[PDB]
Amino acid sequence: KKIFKPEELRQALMPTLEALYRQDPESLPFRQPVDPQLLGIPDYFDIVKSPMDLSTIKRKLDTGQYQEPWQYVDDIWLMFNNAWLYNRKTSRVYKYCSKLSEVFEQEIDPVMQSLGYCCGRKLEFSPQTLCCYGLCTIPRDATYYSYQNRYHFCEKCFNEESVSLGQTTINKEQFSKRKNDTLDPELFVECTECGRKMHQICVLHHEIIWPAGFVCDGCLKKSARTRKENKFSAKRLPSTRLGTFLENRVNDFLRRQNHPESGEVTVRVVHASDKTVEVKPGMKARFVDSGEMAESFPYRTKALFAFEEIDGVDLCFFGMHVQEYGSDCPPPNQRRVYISYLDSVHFFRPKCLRTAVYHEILIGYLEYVKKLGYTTGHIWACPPSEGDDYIFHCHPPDQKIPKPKRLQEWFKKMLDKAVSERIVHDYKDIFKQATEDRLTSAKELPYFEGDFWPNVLEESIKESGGSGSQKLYATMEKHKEVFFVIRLIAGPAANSLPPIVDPDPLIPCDLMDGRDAFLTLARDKHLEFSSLRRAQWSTMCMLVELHTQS
Ligand SMILES: C/C=C/C(=O)SCCNC(=O)CCNC(=O)[C@@H](O)C(C)(C)COP(=O)(O)OP(=O)(O)OC[C@H]1O[C@@H](n2cnc3c(N)ncnc32)[C@H](O)[C@@H]1OP(=O)(O)O
Ligand SMILES: [Zn+2]
Ligand SMILES: [Zn+2]
Ligand SMILES: [Zn+2]
Ligand SMILES: [Zn+2]
Repeated sequence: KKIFKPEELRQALMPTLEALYRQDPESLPFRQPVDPQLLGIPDYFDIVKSPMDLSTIKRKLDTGQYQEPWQYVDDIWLMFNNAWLYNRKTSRVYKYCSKLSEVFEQEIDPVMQSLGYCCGRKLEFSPQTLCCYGLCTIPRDATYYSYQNRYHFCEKCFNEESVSLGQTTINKEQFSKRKNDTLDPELFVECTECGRKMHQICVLHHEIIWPAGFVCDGCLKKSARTRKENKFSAKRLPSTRLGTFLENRVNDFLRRQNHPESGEVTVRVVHASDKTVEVKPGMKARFVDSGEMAESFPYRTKALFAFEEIDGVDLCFFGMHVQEYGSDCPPPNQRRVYISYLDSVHFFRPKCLRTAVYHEILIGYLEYVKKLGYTTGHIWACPPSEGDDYIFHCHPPDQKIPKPKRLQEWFKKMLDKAVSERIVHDYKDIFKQATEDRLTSAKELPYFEGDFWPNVLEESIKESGGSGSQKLYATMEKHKEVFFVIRLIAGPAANSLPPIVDPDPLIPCDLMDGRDAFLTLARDKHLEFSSLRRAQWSTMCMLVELHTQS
């Protein structure tokens, strides 16, 4: 419907082109088509297959060759990328190009908005971090070697003449040499009325939620219409006793604070299933085969998430998975909870209450399981490894990751509040707790899925040639600050408790059975949590998936 008259485009866009022209000397290298012979650059057309320059763009603009402004934008960016491709990162033309692109970004955005568009930005997704086979990492722009887009090797790892994969043998000549410089553009959706192309993420159009098609805000307002209601919301996910309890605690806290521009928080439990952790081969040979320790321990895993409405749209800002070992579970795991992992995306409003809200969620959770008859909570204060994510794929680059001391103090501050509220009786590091329990053997340590202690015990038994317990106190002392043991129910009352009965039903949801599936989904579908807009999109997609798979 909306056809842009060539004078309309010229009038609107020419000032953005002049802005580049008037950059001296930066503009000069880009004003005329590259003559490779005259400049003395022979291989230019071996690399650059679609040459572009300011004159060519000016001409297309003067002669009405563009039907819509993104075509102008694409040519501008082609010119820039041609120069960034051909010239060295350290060169003159490269840095000049970079300067022009900055001028362009600033110029183009408000112009495109004047023409009825979401924005004028050039948007591309973050490059994924590439592993090796033999646990190292390949960074962005570093040359590397790959086979079947599956087996990749860092350049140093490669030069040492046939590779083993899995176990078949592949000559080095069969590998691709390439740079990790590939970035996927953001996708557009077309307004079904005016025909304008908008960033799908800018407008948050999801085809399942609005199957009749995308209609831009401009077109809606002209006829005083509004979008059909999004029924795939966080609020409409099924309620649980636990979720309700946590969200009530949070919102009651927020109401007491009465900070300006506070929003309601929604907490939902999205997975609950029964699982078992098996004792690993070292500990099994040592204690299971002689009948001193159970071969495996049953637990219930749960996943829960907190959401806030920001700018009218759902935003998932906190996630946590827990392991719950009930009253039927054998010692040493009986009546214990362990936090598998928690994660957050730092967009909560108001900022000044963010930490407080996370603490309320954790304190609430401890309070809840205490009420059910769980006696003891367990936390391993372990920051994610460099450039890894616990739950949310691709964090904002300006969200800092706490180092261990800061994270330890954060847990201590939470627990101190829990103690002052008479929820937590007390808490101790693992070394002090073992001392208090008069622990003598490794078989007496709680044994959790994915935890530090099962792995270090394997290593210890093998290193010592058969002892599980020799250096155990020394190992606990050495790592003590990182391991919290939290007494919810103390003393004689902990010995005569009734069975634990959880009133909430099981909740099958394969997507949220541990962290891996949602990380995989997010990676495969470009669901990043790296900016407010991308997190809002990713939340919207996550919620559709949660609503439709169940
Ligand atoms: C076995 C499994 C165990 C676990 O999962 S334990 C939990 C581990 N999880 C994670 O760490 C997941 C990712 N982290 C989170 O989501 C974590 O934030 C989190 C989920 C705590 C939440 O942390 P908070 O936002 O409540 O607090 P932080 O310590 O992250 O940040 C507070 C503060 O410290 C600053 N900070 C944080 N790190 C640093 C550094 N490094 N240097 C300097 N300053 C720093 C940060 O910028 C902030 O500054 P201001 O708001 O501007 O005052
Ligand atoms: Zn946009
Ligand atoms: Zn390597
Ligand atoms: Zn429209
Ligand atoms: Zn404030």
